[PDB]
Amino acid sequence: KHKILHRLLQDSS
Amino acid sequence: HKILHRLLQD
Amino acid sequence: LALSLTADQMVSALLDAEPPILYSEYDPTRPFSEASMMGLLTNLADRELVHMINWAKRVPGFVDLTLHDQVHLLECAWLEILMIGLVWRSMEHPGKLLFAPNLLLDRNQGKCVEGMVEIFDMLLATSSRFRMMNLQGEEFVCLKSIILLNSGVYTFLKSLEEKDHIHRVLDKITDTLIHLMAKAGLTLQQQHQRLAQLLLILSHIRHMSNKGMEHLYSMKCKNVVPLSDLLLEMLDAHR
Amino acid sequence: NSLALSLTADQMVSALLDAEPPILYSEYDPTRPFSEASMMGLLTNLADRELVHMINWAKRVPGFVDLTLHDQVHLLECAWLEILMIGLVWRSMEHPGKLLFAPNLLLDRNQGKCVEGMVEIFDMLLATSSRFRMMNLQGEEFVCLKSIILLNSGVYTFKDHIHRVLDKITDTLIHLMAKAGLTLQQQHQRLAQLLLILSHIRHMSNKGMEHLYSMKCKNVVPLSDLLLEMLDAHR
Ligand SMILES: OCC[C@H]1CCCC(=C(c2ccc(O)cc2)c2ccc(O)cc2)C1
Ligand SMILES: OCC[C@H]1CCCC(=C(c2ccc(O)cc2)c2ccc(O)cc2)C1
Repeated sequence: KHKILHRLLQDSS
Repeated sequence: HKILHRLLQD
Repeated sequence: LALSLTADQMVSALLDAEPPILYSEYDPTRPFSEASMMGLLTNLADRELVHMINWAKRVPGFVDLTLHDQVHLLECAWLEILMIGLVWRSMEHPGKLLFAPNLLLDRNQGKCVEGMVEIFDMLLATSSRFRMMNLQGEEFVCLKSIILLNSGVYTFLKSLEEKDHIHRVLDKITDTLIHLMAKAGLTLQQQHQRLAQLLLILSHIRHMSNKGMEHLYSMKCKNVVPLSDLLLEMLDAHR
Repeated sequence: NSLALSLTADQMVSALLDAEPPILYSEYDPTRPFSEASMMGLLTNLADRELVHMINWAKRVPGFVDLTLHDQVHLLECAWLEILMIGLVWRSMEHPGKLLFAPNLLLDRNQGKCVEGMVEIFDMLLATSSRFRMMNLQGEEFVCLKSIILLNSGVYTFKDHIHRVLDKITDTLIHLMAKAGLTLQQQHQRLAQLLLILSHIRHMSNKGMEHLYSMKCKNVVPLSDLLLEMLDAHR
């Protein structure tokens, strides 16, 4: 499923 | 004087 | 008196105060329903509460508190205490919760009650953690006493040497835990690590009690099970 | 094998300090007093922005990176409000009677009454802050506690790696206390005292989560999609 948390964790800086 | 209070006293 | 106790005396006092293991009124011939299972757990919990109240009075330092402070701590901690007791009894029964010796339930039976299986799963996982840790009876009674003294200590509403007294007893129980571990041959490092491991479980027990209390409240509302007079008052204390 | 286990205590402290998220501000509108809608609006907007930085922080907690995405997600979903709350409590330590949500958003309990059913939670938060203050909680101890929440709160609702990292953080907390000059007895007592406070923080998060859901249902504030998702994790 799509989660914003997925994107945030993957693009964490 | 609720139940717990009374039992704690008893 | 509580602060003049040696570690060994603290342990012997707590062990002696242990409540007995109660039986449920489970009739194995009676097919389960949501109502009867909730009925069984409520009936059991209600009888356990009377034993818990008299247990608490034997926890060193507890009777030094005002009656109103005693009432508050038990109101805050009662389900946490039932649950850690439950998790402890279930240690040697993987995949099952031993509510009573004649009432051993698995997660499948938990699904008899809407929304309860999620809580069963958390309890089972805690039991698994205890088993993996090889929790000792002496550590368990310390932990249960910590819950009683800690869980309500920041929701009281002058004195405050009453709270300071509670914190000193709490410290003595920490001293006792470390003593047990040192005696078991753990290094200093291992002692602090285990102490931390044990106290961190109390966060999960708080979590389960919180979720449990909400579930219980929804049961009272839905008129699924009639709660006892004591349980009603203990539940209303969280609202 | 995880790089985190090789870290010394001093290295653990350094890494955690360097990972600290920034202190965010609220809106600069000085209109007072707050309505229930205005207040929940400001808290929600702030929490939403804080959450983004929290993820960056979490990724820099030694050991977190070694976890699968799934496990990282589970821990953050479980612990996010605990983590916001321990941060709040820490920021408020030197402001007795007040909650420093932001440097330009310092609130007392009477302003908690602006929102139905929030003053009870405010009171718990204040009590915790007061506890940290009286214990003279150190920044180094704080970041250890906060990392412990991240790793511990969700760990029973999934393993060995996480527990080894948790053990390393315990070691670090003890090292800090020994370095501060505490006796061995004082060290284990303080460790216990701090870890017991995490149980209260869990309680507050659970109370808060029900309050939020209640606010979602009442449609008092539009919650952000991210917040909706974090909230929805608690079912
Ligand atoms: O319905 C709430 C969730 C449920 C989940 C399992 C543990 C638990 C129990 C429970 C827990 C431990 C125990 O020895 C005896 C009883 C319960 C307590 C009071 C009641 O009126 C009903 C049940 C709460
Ligand atoms: O409404 C729930 C009660 C409230 C009590 C104070 C702490 C808390 C916060 C909160 C806590 C810490 C923080 O830095 C920023 C925000 C909150 C979080 C998300 C929201 O959408 C709204 C608020 C929850």
